[PDB]
Amino acid sequence: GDLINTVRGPIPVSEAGFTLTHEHICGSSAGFLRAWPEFFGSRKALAEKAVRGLRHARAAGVQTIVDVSTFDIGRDVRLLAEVSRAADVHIVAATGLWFDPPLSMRMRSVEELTQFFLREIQHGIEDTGIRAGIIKVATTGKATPFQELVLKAAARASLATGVPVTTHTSASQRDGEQQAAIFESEGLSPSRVCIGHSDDTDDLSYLTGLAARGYLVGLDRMPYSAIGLEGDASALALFGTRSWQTRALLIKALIDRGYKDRILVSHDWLFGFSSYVTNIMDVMDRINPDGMAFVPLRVIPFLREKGVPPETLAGVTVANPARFLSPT
Ligand SMILES: CCOP(=O)(OCC)Oc1ccc(OC)cc1
Ligand SMILES: [Co+2]
Ligand SMILES: [Fe+2]
Repeated sequence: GDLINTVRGPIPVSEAGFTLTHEHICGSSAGFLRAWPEFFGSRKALAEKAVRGLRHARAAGVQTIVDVSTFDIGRDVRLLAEVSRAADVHIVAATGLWFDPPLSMRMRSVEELTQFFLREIQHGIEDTGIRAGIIKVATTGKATPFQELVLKAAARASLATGVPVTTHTSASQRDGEQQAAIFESEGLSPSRVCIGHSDDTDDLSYLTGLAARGYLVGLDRMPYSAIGLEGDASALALFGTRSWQTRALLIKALIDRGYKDRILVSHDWLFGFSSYVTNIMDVMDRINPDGMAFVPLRVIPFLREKGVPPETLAGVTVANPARFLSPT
């Protein structure tokens, strides 16, 4: 009955199945894939890599990914539709703004940003008719003045459409608390919101405080670890020095504290990555050759072997994303 928009059109919520709620086909910048496709070898090479990766995920049981690339992450919805079709994996596209908005966005009011998010949800992205099914926002510490506007615009767009909001945080700085305060100031329900990158911290006081208020807690960087690459400063800064098992333990922790229905799990993976240092994709591909199959192949069995019931693991990977993505 309930439906969600994907880059291939509407699908029943019940067909979303096992869903990775924070992912990227390509982490880039607005206009960049059009201006400089050779950065990625070629657009064709990038697509082929993405198709191989999504087929691998699919083989491991993933049926849907939420590509949370916004305009300023250089989201290319035609690319998403091409790879979704070829790999037979659903892709939900995003509106919103990450932390690299250009001046044409940064100069905008809350009202104007709301119109833009609404356009991408209700009308379509660019000239494609593909509708966003999620709204992505970001802070990296205390919100900038502009980021405050973005979070308010995200709340308003969500209220008008029922589409959920998902966030990038600096989890070590506990951004989720201010994000929550801003969302609530606009009257947005916490159940419409996922506070992302929350597995970047082991601060369970912070995480359970959010979960208790009804927020979804995005444990979405599972394979991120620069353990063994301490010589690579850019890898250390991005990936951290905590193991995937450490990250995965937070899923169990929240389940053990009663919060199984408030957890979303993902990788924050990608198949191309131009917004960071050159060759970062090769480093990442070495850290996690499994890509977006890492959660089903490593994390879910790890949790099972720690005694998490199959029903609970299905609730986390199927029921929670379905409830979150269903327009409400
Ligand atoms: C690794 C994925 O997370 P990120 O927010 O990218 C979204 C596509 O990563 C960053 C990208 C650029 C940065 O510049 C300082 C920092 C993080
Ligand atoms: Co992010
Ligand atoms: Fe991301």
